[PDB]
Amino acid sequence: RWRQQWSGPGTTKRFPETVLARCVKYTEIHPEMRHVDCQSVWDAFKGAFISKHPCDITEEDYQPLMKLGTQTVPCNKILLWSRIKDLAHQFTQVQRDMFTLEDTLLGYLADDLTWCGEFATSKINYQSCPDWRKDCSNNPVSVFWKTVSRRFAEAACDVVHVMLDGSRSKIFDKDSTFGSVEVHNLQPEKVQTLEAWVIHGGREDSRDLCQDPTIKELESIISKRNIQFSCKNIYRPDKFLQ
Repeated sequence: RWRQQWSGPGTTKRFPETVLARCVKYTEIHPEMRHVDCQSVWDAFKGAFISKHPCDITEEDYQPLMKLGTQTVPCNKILLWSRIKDLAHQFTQVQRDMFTLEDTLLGYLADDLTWCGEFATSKINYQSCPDWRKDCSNNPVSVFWKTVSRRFAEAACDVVHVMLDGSRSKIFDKDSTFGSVEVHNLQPEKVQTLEAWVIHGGREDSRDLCQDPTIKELESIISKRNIQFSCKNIYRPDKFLQ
């Protein structure tokens, strides 16, 4: 017909199968979400982006999926992260009472996947999906992750932790979901402290990264939002205390 070709990779192959299997396994190992009808949430997920131009997806498109995947997690044991998902998921795996976004149903469903649809048809596009900088920044994956990260940050309370990679050029990057969505959606009425865990890395060059200019910038941001800021250098990543 008039198919749109994009500069980014297509939908992950076996995407419906993978999403349904992930939902099954999650409801298995997370009994607090056993009330979930997985076929219905997959229907909501696919209805979010099917038969819609991939560059005009909005948060409301994902609203039905957000309701079937509502998950009130203990708000005082939320672990945010940025650019160190390996170590963050290791921590939540060895200290199984704390949650990352990927430990919730929707994050576990969509983690490491790619998906988009077509405007003229109702089939999932497996050939290409929009590139964020070359095609369009608001696509099914972008809108989904922004929406879910906003709702996950808004649900946090008491002391909220964030894991950060100290080996990055920008330990705190404004152009990340944590910097562009999560820090701005922590509720001052529920959160009193954001605690950064700056994980150390780089064979040599291990000083006090809590004095890094990006950490001071994050501190001023969270302070202007009337939330206390906490920062702790982590020199070697011993989850073997845990």
